[PDB]
Amino acid sequence: GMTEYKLVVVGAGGVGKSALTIQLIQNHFVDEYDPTIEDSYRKQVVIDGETCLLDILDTAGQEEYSAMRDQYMRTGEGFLCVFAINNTKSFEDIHQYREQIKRVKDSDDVPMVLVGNKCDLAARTVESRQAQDLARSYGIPYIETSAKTRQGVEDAFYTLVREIRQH
Amino acid sequence: MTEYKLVVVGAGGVGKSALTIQLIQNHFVDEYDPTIEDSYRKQVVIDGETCLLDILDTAGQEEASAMRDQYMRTGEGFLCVFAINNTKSFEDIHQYREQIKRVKDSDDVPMVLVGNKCDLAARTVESRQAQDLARSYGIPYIETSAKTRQGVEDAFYTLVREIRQH
Amino acid sequence: GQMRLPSADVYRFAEPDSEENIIFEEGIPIIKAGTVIKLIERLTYHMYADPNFVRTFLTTYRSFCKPQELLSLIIERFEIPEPEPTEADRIAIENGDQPLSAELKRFRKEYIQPVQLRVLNVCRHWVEHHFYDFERDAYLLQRMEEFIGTVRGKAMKKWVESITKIIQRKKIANITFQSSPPTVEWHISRPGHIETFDLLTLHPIEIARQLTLLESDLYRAVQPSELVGSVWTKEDKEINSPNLLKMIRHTTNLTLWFEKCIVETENLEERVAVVSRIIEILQVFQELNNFNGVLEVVSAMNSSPVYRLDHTFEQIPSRQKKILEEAHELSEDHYKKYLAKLRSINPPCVPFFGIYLTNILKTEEGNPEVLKRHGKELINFSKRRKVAEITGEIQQYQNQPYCLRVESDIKRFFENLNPMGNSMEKEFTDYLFNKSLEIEPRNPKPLPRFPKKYSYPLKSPGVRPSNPR
Ligand SMILES: N[C@@H](Cc1c[nH]c2ccccc12)C(=O)N1C[C@H]2CN(Cc3c[nH]c4ccc(Cl)cc34)C[C@H]2C1
Ligand SMILES: Nc1nc2c(ncn2[C@@H]2O[C@H](COP(=O)(O)OP(=O)(O)NP(=O)(O)O)[C@@H](O)[C@H]2O)c(=O)[nH]1
Ligand SMILES: [Mg+2]
Ligand code: NA
Repeated sequence: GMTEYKLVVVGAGGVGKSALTIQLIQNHFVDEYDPTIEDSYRKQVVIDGETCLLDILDTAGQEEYSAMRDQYMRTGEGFLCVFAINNTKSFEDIHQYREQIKRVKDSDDVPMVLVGNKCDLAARTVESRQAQDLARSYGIPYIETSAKTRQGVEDAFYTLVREIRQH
Repeated sequence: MTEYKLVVVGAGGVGKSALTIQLIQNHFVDEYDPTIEDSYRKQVVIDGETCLLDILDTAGQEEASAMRDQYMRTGEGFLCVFAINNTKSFEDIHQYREQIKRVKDSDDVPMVLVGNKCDLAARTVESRQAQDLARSYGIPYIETSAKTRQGVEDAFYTLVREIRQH
Repeated sequence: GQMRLPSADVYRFAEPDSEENIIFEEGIPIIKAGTVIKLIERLTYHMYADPNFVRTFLTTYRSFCKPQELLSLIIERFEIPEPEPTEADRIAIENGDQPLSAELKRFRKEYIQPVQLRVLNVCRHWVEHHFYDFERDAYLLQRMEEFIGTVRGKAMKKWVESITKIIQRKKIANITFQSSPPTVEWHISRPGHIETFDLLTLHPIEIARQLTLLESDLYRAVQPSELVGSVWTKEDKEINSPNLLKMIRHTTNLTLWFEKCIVETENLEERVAVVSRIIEILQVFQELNNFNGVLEVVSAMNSSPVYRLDHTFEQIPSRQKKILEEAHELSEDHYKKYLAKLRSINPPCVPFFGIYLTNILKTEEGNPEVLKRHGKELINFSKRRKVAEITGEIQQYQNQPYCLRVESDIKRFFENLNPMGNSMEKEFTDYLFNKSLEIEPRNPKPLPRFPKKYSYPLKSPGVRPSNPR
């Protein structure tokens, strides 16, 4: 029936990456979560009037299992590459994540979006212009999100689905 | 996976904790640290079926004797343990049997009679006397050693089978 | 009627339950949220014991209460005032008779003695299973020793004297089996000839056994203190999660070693023998319930350098293709078949730790620390119970030991494996991928031929064990 999109979240650990998928999938209006629940990572949505199913893989917490990244990444059709706007190193990691995705998928044109995540009130160290310039150099969209207010979360995932649809 | 709630009861020092830790960890505890209340879990395949045992290890010291109803309500089967070199602990068995029956309001509670410390030569309770008591209760009698592991799996897994057929 | 209680002005734990201080989930009650005073009351409740709750609380409380403050609160809980003589007692005393003291005796038997014993059980579990609080704070240990060592009165004496000894033993701080372990198996490399040890010269059965002993020991060493608060992801992870990180780094190193063994075998026929041998090791891992080992192999076979070796996998026997496929399917659909298999096997096993880490992290990140009710902030205890359900599952699989004999030389060989050498991660994984391109170039480039590198027989001895008398 409806199309299912397999999305994969990648990015540095320890800087609030998991808030993106939690806030999407969540009971938007009750701040609660059980990740062990069968299909706490599947969500039926309507994007541009077309109903589809999102299956989201977010292995947050497993970053030290670095030799498993290829296997996890190969499951995906589209990728959210996430950094924290107050952690410059996580931003500098983005290039190697993108290169690894291209190698795993064996393509120079893989659907992906760059996501800058505000995970607390610590001072921002990556300005939006820096991230926009990086996204433009890759030919991909840039979305900023809040880990606390849900701002930008729908935009990040829906933009990625549009990149898949328009591939 | 079916879950089974087992409770180990009996007089102080008969080896309830040693039996439980031998089952859980394959280790024999030499120390005698009196228990207040401890609980353990074990996934194990019994007769081809996987289950999850919750094992409550209870206090045998008489100073805790007014705190038993609360754990007897929750238990689904009971290992009634005495030590074969301690006749008083054998005479204490019937008090546990009667209290369990009163609390659960039932004549038909899954139980196994366990005579522990069977590695020791100097026995004071004969097998025949314990077997007679077990028959009067309608339950099996299994002699065990938490030190050598003799009978330990047999005692616990027999109790699981009696809960399963209850 | 119920027992009367001390005045809440002199004893804080006698305040009535209300939605302003405790909320229960919808046959003992399950707490959704509460003040720290109410949590400690129910942790040490006079009507029932709750050993699960003791484990949950002692595993997770530092997210809402400091260790020094917890000890102060349970000492305050322990110090229960006795009631005054009743009217009937007064009248007996005025007549020179001994009072019956019926209400006092009941309150001692049914309130003070159970609450005090359950406080001591918290202390006992704290020292036995969460001793790191005292290793990290010597003054906390002094206060605990002083509290325990000054409890008076005969009803608690056996447990006070025991807990004192347990503390002293913990300050200065053996397996029996249903059968003998199987005989250690040898192939081309013989005992003591460690210089010849390698993937194809050790016996594949014994490779899987010794890696399983190593990986089981690493799994069993991880304590909950390395997991609660998501500390293995934070800046101090090397301080707070060293056993977890050592375990993950072993898994990563073995995966990379498998990849390196494959792509540095340039001759096609020899590389088929290498891949076939690794799938046989995977078969023994499956037989041993070493799921960490199974996924180490699967991760290597799905890595970018190995996955693309179509000429190699074309020559793998169909049965081995099926073994590898069914191992790969364990991870599909968010590990659906792995989770079902883990919950069905007979331990001992070695779980894959990564799923636990993701579930702990997301539980922590996806639930609030407090619930706001009637203007009060209540500790969200349901969130802590969910974390402790995961750490409890981890602990349950840490109990059962493997009945396998250690071979010290093979163990040392795998402990010292270092496929990356002095190279950094990016340069090493780029090296592996460039080797893959060398040995099986991208179409339409032709497939080259390469000379053999192994001088010994490539035929596997197989993975069914042998048994001489
Ligand atoms: N022709 C069938 C069956 C089949 C052929 N070769 C196989 C080897 C193992 C299991 C199934 C097969 C197919 O599904 N493929 C052919 C290609 C070859 N390539 C094998 C591969 C490399 N690394 C892996 C890790 C795990 C798994 Cl499951 C497989 C691999 C992947 C492609 C898929
Ligand atoms: N020889 C031998 N000693 C045993 C055996 N089981 C227990 N013991 C010893 O007997 C002592 C008491 O064991 P323990 O398990 O603490 O008994 P308990 O019944 O749990 N006591 P409590 O009721 O106070 O908690 C310990 O010294 C223990 O090593 C056994 O099978 N053989
Ligand atoms: Mg005991
Ligand atoms: Na920074």
